[PDB]
Parts: sequence; structure tokens; C-alpha cells
Amino acid sequence: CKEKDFSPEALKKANITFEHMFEEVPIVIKNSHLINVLMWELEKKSAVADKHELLSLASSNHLGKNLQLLMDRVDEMSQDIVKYNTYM
Amino acid sequence: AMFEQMRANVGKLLKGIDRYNPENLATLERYVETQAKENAYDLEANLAVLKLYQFNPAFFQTTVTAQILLKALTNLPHTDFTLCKCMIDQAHQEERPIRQILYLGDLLETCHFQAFWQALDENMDLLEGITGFEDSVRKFICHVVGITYQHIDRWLLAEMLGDLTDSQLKMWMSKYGWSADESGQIFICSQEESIKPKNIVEKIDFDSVSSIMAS
Amino acid sequence: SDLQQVGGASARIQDALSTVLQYAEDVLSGKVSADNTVGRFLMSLVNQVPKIVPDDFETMLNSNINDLLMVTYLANLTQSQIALNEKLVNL
Amino acid sequence: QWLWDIIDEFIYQFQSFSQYRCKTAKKSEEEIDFLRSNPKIWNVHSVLNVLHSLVDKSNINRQLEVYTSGGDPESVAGEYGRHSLYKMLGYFSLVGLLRLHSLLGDYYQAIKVLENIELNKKSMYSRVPECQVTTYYYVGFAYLMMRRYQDAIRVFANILLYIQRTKSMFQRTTYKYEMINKQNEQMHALLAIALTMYPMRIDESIHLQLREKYGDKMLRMQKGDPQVYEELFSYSCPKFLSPVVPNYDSVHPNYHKEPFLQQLKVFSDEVQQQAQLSTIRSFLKLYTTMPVAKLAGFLDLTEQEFRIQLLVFKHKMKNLVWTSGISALDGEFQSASEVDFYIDKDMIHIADTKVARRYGDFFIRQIHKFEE
Repeated sequence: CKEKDFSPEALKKANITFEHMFEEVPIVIKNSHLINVLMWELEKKSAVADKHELLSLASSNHLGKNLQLLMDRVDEMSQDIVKYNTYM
Repeated sequence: AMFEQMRANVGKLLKGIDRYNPENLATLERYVETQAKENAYDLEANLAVLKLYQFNPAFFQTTVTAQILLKALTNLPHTDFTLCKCMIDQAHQEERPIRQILYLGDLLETCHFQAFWQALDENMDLLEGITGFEDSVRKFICHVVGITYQHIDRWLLAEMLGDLTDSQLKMWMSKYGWSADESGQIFICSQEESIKPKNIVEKIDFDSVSSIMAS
Repeated sequence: SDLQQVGGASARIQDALSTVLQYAEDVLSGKVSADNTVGRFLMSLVNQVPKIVPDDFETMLNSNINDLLMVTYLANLTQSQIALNEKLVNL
Repeated sequence: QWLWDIIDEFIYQFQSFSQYRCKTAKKSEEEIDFLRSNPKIWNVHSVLNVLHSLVDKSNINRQLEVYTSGGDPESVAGEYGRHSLYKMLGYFSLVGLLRLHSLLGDYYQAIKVLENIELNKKSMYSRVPECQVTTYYYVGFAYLMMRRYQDAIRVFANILLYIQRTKSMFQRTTYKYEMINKQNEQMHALLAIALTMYPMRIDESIHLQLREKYGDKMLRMQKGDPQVYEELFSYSCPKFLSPVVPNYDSVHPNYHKEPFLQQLKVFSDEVQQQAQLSTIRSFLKLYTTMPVAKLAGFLDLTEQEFRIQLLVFKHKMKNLVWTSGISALDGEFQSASEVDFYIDKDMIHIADTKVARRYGDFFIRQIHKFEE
């Protein structure tokens, strides 16, 4: 590390053959210990009234029926990925 | 009942080294006639005698091969008669009674059943001498009629079975549960029961395709 | 997948409650907590999911899954070709 | 003389080893255990079995097709050479499958379909692709001999596909790599001539370089020329029987063409009327239930205009591609029209394409191993 080379001098670094599919760590596996005050919000937001749970759940329904979700993702994949493929 | 007394013996003969040995033709050529006469069958024993005859053409015996060929033609549309000509030499297909038996065999595989009973020569007592042969070919005629037809004329079914009379046809009409329709034809099979076509967009594949794409 | 397997769990705890709301009429008397409001909920529910019930819908649903599967297949075809060009330059 | 110096020295070295193969496999577990240990490759022990499948078949086919009388070759090999190796208590490892496929290759030179199922029962050990492709090779040929055209065509498609999840390096099918290409090409070409109304499923099985030429062959064969009966049958014969070596062609020895009379003229009878079944099916069923307009329109196609009629039509309908009603009061002909389906290739490809990803991701992680 300093900077990469606009010249064949990068070939001495390329022959190390360093990773470019390298490992990504798993972020969450166990309780963060500060779960505890937001655990105490849940009973107050759930057990006594319908007023405060359903507005967090209503999002899923309209993630299906509304305009072109997977269709627009595959459309952008039809634009992003072919531009990278052509470049290589 | 000599068929039942040779099954165990000839069964171990044809799994050993005795199916390449020409000396075993004594018990084997006897057991080939025991199929024809007693109305039983064994392909392995026929096919071994045919292969031992293809090994040494001199040991070929015409009547023993006719007892193979005629009983191969009772067992159609199987490839028993296909393997017969494979082993029978160029010289040996021009013998008597072989040449007449082979020509009659061609008519059955091409389903020319009216020509089959015309083609018969009735002075060859060997074709009378095979027990149940005259009915076996008729049972193969009616076997193919069930698979391939829905309705047949009373005169038409008679003619295919060698120009049967009204009383002789009563056996063949009763055999597969057939009956006469209103002032007309015999009923062979129902229309939807005969055809059984294959299908577009069955698409059951998701019960395995989703499970391989699972991860 | 967690949204999926709590999906049919809602239908299972619905099968528990729908039983209790039937069972309140089955025993002797009850069911005042349900009747036409639960009737409106369930009629509306089946007017959403699934849709109405011709077999033209079943074939159109199948053709949409065969299209979505052909698209999901084509996403794996492109993963395979994202690989193959990435591979020859590494030789 | 150099000819039979090589031939005789193969058989005499195989007859030597045949005693060692019976002696090791049955009883001497310390000799097999000593043979497990020393080398880094057991592949040398395995290859000599099916190496001698095709080389011994060559040498015995020479001796068969030179001596046509007072038969020494065929009963010596059939009794001793084959059954001693295969019938007895098998070797305590995968070597037992290799002698089974060697014996199946010898069994297939006798034109037969009976013991293929009894051999399959004794193929107890797992079907590795190396053993499985060579099983489907002869099992498909048995279905081809059984007149199961609809079955055998499916079996030839997989073994010609060449995406069968193995690298296949290190000479495991050597000297004959394109025989597996051309024999599966050829034997599949015969089956299509019979049953072309079911197979929409053709496209993965044979490549468009060959489907174009074999496609027009079938049409030119059945419709308008008996020429393709000749050129198809010329290529079909060395592949249908597999006679590994034809002997030296000269007129001074005869000795060779005499066994080729029977070997060839046996397959003459197969393609003879099985081809003439094709032309009946060649005119596609335009109208599924035929009134007087279409029945008489097809009697004109059935054969020549003559004082005897309908009887040949009634014969031609008895074969495996027609099922029908005749109604006598209507005078009507009702018939089956039959097809399969177009959209199956893709879901078989969905794993095959992922093997192009897999082996891609794997082989460059073997290069990423080395140059790192």
C-alpha cells in the first residue's frame, strides 16, 4: 500500500495473487446486551392496543402488489451488469 | 410334463459354460420340441441352440429350428423372432420348412392377417403338429385389435381370424368381453380408453427444481 | 424465509381462532365476538388471496410462474457468464 | 508375420493374467492388501481389465474372422476366457464392475437382449459416470434391439450430451473418444426415422452441425429416395455390431467376408420394414378425425388406385403409431393424434449451466492456489 501503478510495475504485486473474493464476517450471532430497554417497549406497543404494531407490518403487502419491484431490479441488472460485461 | 422336469437342469446349463459347448445339444434340442409340443416356451434354450447352430452350421436341424421359429411367432410383438433370423445362416433360411415358416412370420409382424391365413399351406402336417399354435396366432390377432381399434365389423374380425363362422367367432367374442352394438359392429374398446395421448405443460418439476435452487 | 415461515403460522393460529369461533356455536351459545365482522374479514380475505376461481386463472398463474422461473433461470445463466468471462482473464 | 507376432503375444499374455485374476480376486486377501499399499495410483491395476476388453475383442475378432471352420476361437474364449473371469467370486473393490462391463461388451457381440437385466442386477456397486455411460451405451443398444425406439432415443441423448459432471482426463476412454461421438450419433439417427411425432426433445441430444444433415436424411429416406437406405446402412453397420478390426483386405485370402455376410445381412432384416413403417407416419395427420373428404384424401396416399382398397389401410393402422375407430353406419374414421412437449430442456439445463459456473469457480481456484 501507497497507491497502484499506471504502468507494468503492478505486475510484482499481481504475482502475490491476493484475494478479490475475500471473506465477509457474520455481523450478528448473539444478543448485544443493550437489547433490554427496547425489549420493554414491545409489551407497551403490542399487548394493550392495535395502534402501534400494524403500521410496521403494512409495508410487506405493498412490497408485492405495487409497481414493478423484481421487474425494475432485473431491468437495472439488464443495465448495470451488461455495461460491466462489455467493459471487461 | 417333461417341460417341468428339465427346467432346473437346463437352467444351470444355460448359465454355465455349457451354452458354448456343442455337446449339450442332446438335452437342448429335446427341450426345444418340449416347448412346441407341450405348449410352453423358453427363449434362453431356443437362443442357445440357435447360437450353437450359428457356431457350427453342420449341426443345424430344420424341424428343431421350426419348433423355435413357430413358437417365437406366438410371442409377438416381442423381439423373439428378431433374434431367430440373427442366428439363422444365409444357407439355413432357404431350407424346408424354414423358408415357408419365415415367409408366414413376415406377414404377422407387418400385421397382414388376411394374407397370413391365405398364405397357409395345409399339407404341411408340422404346422398342424404344433399344439395350440393355430389359436395362439389368433390370440395375437385379437391382442393387437384391442390395442389399436375401438369398433370392428363382425365380418371383418371373422376374416382376420381365417374366415370364421358365426359359432367359431363366439369364442373370440367372449374372450375379451366384446359385444354386438345396435344392428351393427362389435365393441372392442371405448374411445378415450384406447388413445391415452401425452400432455403439454404438466410442469410437476418445481417439487425438485425449487429444492436444487434452495441454496 | 422468516417472513415465509411466520406466514403459514398466521394461517395456523387463524385455524386455531376460526375453530374457537366455530366451536362457540358448536357447544351451545356464544360467537357474538365474530359473526358478520369476521364474515366481512374472511370474504375480503378470499377476494384478495387467492383471486377468483376460474381455471383460466390457474393457467395464467402457471404461465406467470413459468415466466418468473424463466427469468429466475436467466439470472443463474447470467451468474454463469459473470463467471466465465472473469475466469479466462485470470489465465 | 509382424501382424501375428503382435496378435499372438496379446492373447498369450492375457491367458497368463487370466490365472492371476482368478487367483487374486477369490481368496488371497494379503496379496490384494499388499497390492493396495505400494503405488500412488491403483488406476494401473484397474485399467488393465477394460484395456483388455477392447484389445482382446480385436485379437479374437481377427481369429474369428480368419478361421470360419473347425472353430477354435469362439468356444475357447466363451467357456474359459470370459466366464472364469466374471462368473466366480469378484474382487473386493470396484474392479468387479470393470470385468462386468468387459463381459457385457463381449455379450453384446452376440445379438441378444436377455441377460442385460441379469447383468444390471449384479451391478450392485454404485454407478460412477465412468461405468454408467458405458452401461447406458449397451443398455440403449439393447432397447434399440428390443424395438423400444421411444426408450432407447432418451438413453442415447444423455451419453452424447458431454456435460456429465466429470473431467475425464488421464486416458480412461482413450483411442476411441470420437467413437462415443459417432456411434451415439449414428444409432440415434435410426430411431428418429420411426417415431418423429413424439420427440420435440431433440435439441440437447444431437448438435445443430449434425441435426441439419441427419434431419434431411430422415425426410429424404422415408419420402422420396431409397438412397439414404444405402448410406445410413453403410455407416450403421460398423457401429451397430462394433467389429473392432476388419482384417487385412486382399483377395488372396478370402476368410473375412464370409462372417461379414451373416453379420451384415442380420442387420439388413432390422432396417428393412422398420424403415417402410416410417413413410405411413411421414404424411402428418392433418385432420385428427377424418370424414369422407380426408379418409379418401389419405386412401389416395395409402397406395395405388385398384379394385382392392381399404385393406392395406386397415393393415398399416395395426403398428405402434396408430389407434383408431371405424364407425360402420357413419362410414367414419376416428384416430389418435399424439405429441410430447417443448419446455423441458431448460430445467435439465438449470444444473448443467451451474456446473459451467462451478467448474469455472473451481478450476480458477486451483490456479489461485498455484500462482499464490
